Amino acid sequence: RPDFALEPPYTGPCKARIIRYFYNAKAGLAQTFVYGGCRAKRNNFKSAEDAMRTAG
Amino acid sequence: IVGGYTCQENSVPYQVSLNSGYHFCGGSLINDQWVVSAAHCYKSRIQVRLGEHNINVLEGNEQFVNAAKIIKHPNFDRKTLNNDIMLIKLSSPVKLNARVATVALPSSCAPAGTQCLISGWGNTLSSGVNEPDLLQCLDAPLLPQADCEASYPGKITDNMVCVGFLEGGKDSCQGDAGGPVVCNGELQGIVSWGYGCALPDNPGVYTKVCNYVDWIQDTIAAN
Ligand SMILES: [Ca+2]
Repeated sequence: RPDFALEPPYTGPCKARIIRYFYNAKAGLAQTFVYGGCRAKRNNFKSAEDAMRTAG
Repeated sequence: IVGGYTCQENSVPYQVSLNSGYHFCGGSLINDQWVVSAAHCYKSRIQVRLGEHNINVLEGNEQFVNAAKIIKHPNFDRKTLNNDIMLIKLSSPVKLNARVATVALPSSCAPAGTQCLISGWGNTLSSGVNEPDLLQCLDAPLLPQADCEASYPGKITDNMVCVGFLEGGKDSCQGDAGGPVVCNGELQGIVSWGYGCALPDNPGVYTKVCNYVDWIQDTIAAN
């Protein structure tokens, strides 16, 4: 799988509380995290099925 | 808000919660039909919740109103966060009382050292996540522009201001964006960004509202 899938979830500098999905390399499952609202990295998805398609 | 205290019930009547299924950002009521928030808090559909204290329990003093028009600043930059300001027109006028009130737009730019009040329902921890039910408050001063620039090299524009403590421990955090920074009864800042929350040498960065008074008034009159 690509390099971004193994990278830790990035909240970013912004201060909003937006629930986004990422892929955990340790657990091997798609979990949720708090995204700040700006400067997203690639391991940041809007839906659970969009995370499973690209990363799984 | 990290290192703050629980605000006295309805002591911040201008504070609103932006909700699209859950609380995601704050905002401030400036007149009976308009709310001001941060541009990064943009969503196509937003419900504005006024008269709130406990975000998770219906108290009976709340007013739920949908957003009719959402207008971001035309010069907003998603990367640099310059011009992080947004206006929200409500679908219907709100009923103004002791629980729901407006905050005044700034008469001028407040100088460094002015004590302000920051509020929100954001994360209360610097490390970890703890989302409060009750509205949190924080008394913090406007920092000198030189100290803001020293903390964030080449990232601070003239449309930004640092509010907080250089030692850390007290700051706004995730869930507080769009929220108010009120100094002497006037809205001087909007919660925008920062590197982490409550970290030493990294105070919160806020949108300097005094540079936008004319844009706000002209947009309200035209829409
Ligand atoms: Ca409530």
